Order: sequence, then C-alpha cells, then structure tokens
Amino acid sequence: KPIAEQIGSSFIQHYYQLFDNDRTQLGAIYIDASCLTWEGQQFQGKAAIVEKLSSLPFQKIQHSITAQDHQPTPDSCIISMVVGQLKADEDPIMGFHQMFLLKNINDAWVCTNDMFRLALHNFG
Amino acid sequence: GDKPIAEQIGSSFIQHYYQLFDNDRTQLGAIYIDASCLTWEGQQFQGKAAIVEKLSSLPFQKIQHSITAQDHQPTPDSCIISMVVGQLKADEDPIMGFHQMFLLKNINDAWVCTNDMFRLALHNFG
Repeated sequence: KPIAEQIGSSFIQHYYQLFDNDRTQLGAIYIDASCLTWEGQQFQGKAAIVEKLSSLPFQKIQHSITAQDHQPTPDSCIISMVVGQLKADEDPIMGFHQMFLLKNINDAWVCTNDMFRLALHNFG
Repeated sequence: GDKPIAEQIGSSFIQHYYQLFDNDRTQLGAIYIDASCLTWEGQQFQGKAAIVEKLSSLPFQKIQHSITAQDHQPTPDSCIISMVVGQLKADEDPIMGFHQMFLLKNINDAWVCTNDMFRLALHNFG
C-alpha cells in the first residue's frame, strides 16, 4: 500500500481506538492551531476541541469504519476521509462521515483540520 | 466583518462545482491542475487529464445534486478544506446519499482544487 494509506490508516485506527476507550488522549493528536467542525459548529484550538470531545453526552461509544479514503497533498499533508457507523451507550446505531487533514509536525503526524457529521437520519 | 473567508471561498467553489457537474461536467477540468488528485468510489486518478476522462465517462446522461451539509475551514498552509454531505439523483436511479471532500489552494492568484474525494453511500432505500 502507498505511504499515505499507511500513515492514514494508522492515524484512523489510533483515533477511533482512543475515542472508544480513553478519549482524553485525543488531545495529543491535535496541535494548537487545529480546527474542528463538529455537526456544523466550529471549535478552534486544542483546548476548545478537547473540551468539546470530553463534553459529549455518552459514557460508552464504539465506532466501525465502513470505508476510508487517503490522499497525499502537494504540500506533504495527508487527507483521510471515513464513512462509518457508531453506537453511543444503548441508542440506535448512527452513520457518520469524518474527514481529517494530517501534517507531520516535530516528527509526528498530527491532525490540523477535522470535520465530523452524523448521517442524515431517516427517523428520530 | 461577518461571514468568514474559508466559508465564503469554500461555499462559492461548492456552488460552482455542482452547477458545472449538473450542466456540463466536461468543463470541470478548469478547476483542476496538473498536481490534482481525485479519488472517486475508491479509485485513484492523478492529474487533470486522467480526472477529466474519468468524469466525462461516468454512465449517466442527467444528474442533479443537492447539498444537505457543507463545512469549510482554513488550513495551516493557507489552503481551504471543504466537506460535503448530500444527495443525488442520476437518470432515474434511486436517490443516493454521497460525501465529497475538496482541498483548495491559491496558486498564482487562483483558487484551484488540488485534492478531491467522492464516495457514494453504500446503501439505498427501495
């Protein structure tokens, strides 16, 4: 597999393992200039992002990846786009779309730009 | 001073992109450069000429897209990244959700698409 899929796929396995288990380790994949758009709402900077992810109203969450597309950029970044499904506590499974822009800063691949959206919802 | 620069540039590009796609998709090569990368349904197309041939060959005569959601953010390199979630109706096929991502960059005073990733929904409703 290409190097952008290699890195890409490891990032999203890291990301979803941490979200699902210890999501107070999610701060380490973001820098201070990072931008998160969660369900149309914009959170700027590490502190605002880590506060938004820690405030989410659930105790247990599990994600599954249906498909993941990775691409190199001309400026040496990686774009990772995911389609999947999640189950928060005992609520119905919901679909989700999630997009990540990775940059290698100080010898580590960090997320500068993250956008998340729940699927449409056909009911409820 | 109001609405934000990434949202203005992104949203105008989205608008342009889907009007061209739904009217004449063969004029979509003007938005791409030589370094552009398209991922379409998991398949990987590098460069303008391979992207335009891919786009021109899709097997539909009429398409209509409708954007349910669009999220835009400036990046640290000064690019604009956009994520689109919506629906589409090609020919008389069922309505299908899609998701598309675009990376825009300002090269020689011109907003160009370097990176594009499209993926149809994997399930329908019928």
